[PDB]
Amino acid sequence: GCPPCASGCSPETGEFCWREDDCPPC
Repeated sequence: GCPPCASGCSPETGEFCWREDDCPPC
């Protein structure tokens, strides 16, 4: 499943691209 406020992205560098539905909104 997708990780919260990550969804495959590279968080902690200005990336908050979260996934909808299966993932909680960031």
